[PDB]
Amino acid sequence: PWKKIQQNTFTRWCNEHLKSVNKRIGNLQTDLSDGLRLIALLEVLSQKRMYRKYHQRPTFRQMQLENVSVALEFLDRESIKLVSIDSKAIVDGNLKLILGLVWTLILHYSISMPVWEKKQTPKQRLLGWIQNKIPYLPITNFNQNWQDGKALGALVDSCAPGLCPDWESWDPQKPVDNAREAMQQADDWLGVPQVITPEEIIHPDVDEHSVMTYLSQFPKAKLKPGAPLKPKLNPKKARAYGRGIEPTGNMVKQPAKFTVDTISAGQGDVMVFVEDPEGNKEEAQVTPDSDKNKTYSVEYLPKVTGLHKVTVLFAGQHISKSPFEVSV
Repeated sequence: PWKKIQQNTFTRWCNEHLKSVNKRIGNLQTDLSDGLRLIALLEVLSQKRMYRKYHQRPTFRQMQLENVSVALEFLDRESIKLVSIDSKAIVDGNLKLILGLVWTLILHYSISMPVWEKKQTPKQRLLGWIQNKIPYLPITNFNQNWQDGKALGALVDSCAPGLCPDWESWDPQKPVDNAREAMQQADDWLGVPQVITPEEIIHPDVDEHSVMTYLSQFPKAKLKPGAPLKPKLNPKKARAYGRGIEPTGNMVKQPAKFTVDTISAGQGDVMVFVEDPEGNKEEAQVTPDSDKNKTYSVEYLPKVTGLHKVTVLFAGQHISKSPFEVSV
């Protein structure tokens, strides 16, 4: 069960790399046996070519042993220690050991070696990077924390705010739907392949290794252009209108009033300050027009003639077209 999901995930991980050289693994237990796909995988990961020649068409066990020998020799030279792995283990399809070999490659190339943006183990390093992205959830493991699918939503939206903006509101009783939504968005717009499936990652018997294999891809993730980002917080969705922010009309020593709409701007408070021609900055009176605070009435009193600059902020950030130039 934990090993079934692991086999699938490790297989998909191998395939994402092999795709670059037009190869693929159907069954991990058998398809590394002749050494050809193993060699190819190692070349992609290490970005080096095999220095020793090998059999291009191994048709019997002896030739397969000799091919794997080259691969294992290469691994020893790269200083990638292997846990109880000999040539026959691979050729004769010892699944538990073959899984160990793949994990060794995942751990080294996907988690340990890469540079991301202490005396730490790779696992601790990844856990720390993930936790830094998901500040509002206690991320202490690679199993139970991901079961309701919301953590995935948080991670993806954090990498590109607007992909899963409402993750915190997702129904926790719909784990598969949540995970699918988050993982498909990451796939489409962050380039993170679903080396594990939504159904697998939330499975109770899921293994930490399978989960780590998937999440290890996020540090390298990059946002594709044209991504349909609809961030929860969007100050630029907030808009101001009314005489008070129109370039002309406002009379000196007469109340200047306008409105601020924040219905689509998300969560935050409105703050407005006015700079007069002298440089004096005064805070304007802001008042909600109702219990739902969808709009705000703003009022200030221009006291001298000349150019006034009205800064309107939502969540501490300029709204659309702020600051507004107002001549008195």
